[PDB]
Amino acid sequence: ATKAVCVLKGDGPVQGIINFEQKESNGPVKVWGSIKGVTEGLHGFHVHEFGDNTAGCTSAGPHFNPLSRKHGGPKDEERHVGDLGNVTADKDGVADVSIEDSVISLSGDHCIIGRTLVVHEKADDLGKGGNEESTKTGNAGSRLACGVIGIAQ
Amino acid sequence: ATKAVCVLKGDGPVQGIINFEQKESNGPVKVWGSIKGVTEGLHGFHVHEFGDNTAGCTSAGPHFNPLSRKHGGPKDEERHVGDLGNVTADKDGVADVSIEDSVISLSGDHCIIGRTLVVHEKADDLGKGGNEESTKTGNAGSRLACGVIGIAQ
Ligand SMILES: COc1ccc(C)cc1N
Ligand SMILES: COc1ccc(C)cc1N
Ligand SMILES: [Cu+2]
Ligand SMILES: [Cu+2]
Ligand SMILES: [Zn+2]
Ligand SMILES: [Zn+2]
Repeated sequence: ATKAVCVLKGDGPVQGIINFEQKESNGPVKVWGSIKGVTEGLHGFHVHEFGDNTAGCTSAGPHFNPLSRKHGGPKDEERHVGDLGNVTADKDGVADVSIEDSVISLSGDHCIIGRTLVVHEKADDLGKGGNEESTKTGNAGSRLACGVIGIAQ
Repeated sequence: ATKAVCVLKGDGPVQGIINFEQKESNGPVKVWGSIKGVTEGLHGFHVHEFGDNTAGCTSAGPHFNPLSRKHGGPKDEERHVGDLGNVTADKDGVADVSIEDSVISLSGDHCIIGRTLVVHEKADDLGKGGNEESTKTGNAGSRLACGVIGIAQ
């Protein structure tokens, strides 16, 4: 298997460890881990284009979108490659993450290694919201924590 | 023209930003930036195998060494891919880095994107120190600061 890891850090503290595993390069990626320090409810969760955290999470740029599509949920055909939907945290501020995704990859042109994983202030409307912003960012608001996705042993 | 960046941080006061640029696939990579908060003198400077920072810089594992070579200096034929020698800090504790390397790459099987850059406590003896640890780690000692190498705009 190919494996990757991301350490998310932001003010709070928001702290997370997210694991990625892809048994075959034509197969889906299992994404799992825990994020603590966030508000109860949904928080947008995406892979962003650049693995640049020089000025913080803002340096990561837009959602990873190699196919030039509009924003969506992980279930939509019309989505960015980076669109991983929402993580949901409880009252204790903890979001337990267990995702399987068929569109991200840990090799080839959809590869997310060396790009930034970001957890957001607010819910991602999965592009089903009211406005145009829904179709770009899903109205998920500010970036609470991020880290660069690295190759793991 | 491929670009990458790394933000170095540790448990102490050691901070850096290092930029990478490769104009041509299989051309040389220009490595530049600044590191502050280190002692005056030489500090080992290497790409390590994993971009895993779960338990800090220790999680990065050994020097990146896909060709199974012994440790050396960047000017040696016998070197690890990750062997970038030393950065030298002044009395202000600041190390200005300007390197060109043709062994590292930002694409292909020598690719460093998603791996960890590490700045060390002590000098790298470039494998010529004449103990056995010269030929593995170069005796550069603890890891002062590190970060995952990310894709830049
Ligand atoms: C996303 O699913 C998973 C895959 C593998 C492991 C170890 C945990 C989870 N939740
Ligand atoms: C591209 O190379 C460089 C650019 C800017 C500075 C300050 C140093 C180097 N080496
Ligand atoms: Cu995002
Ligand atoms: Cu090292
Ligand atoms: Zn998106
Ligand atoms: Zn080495």
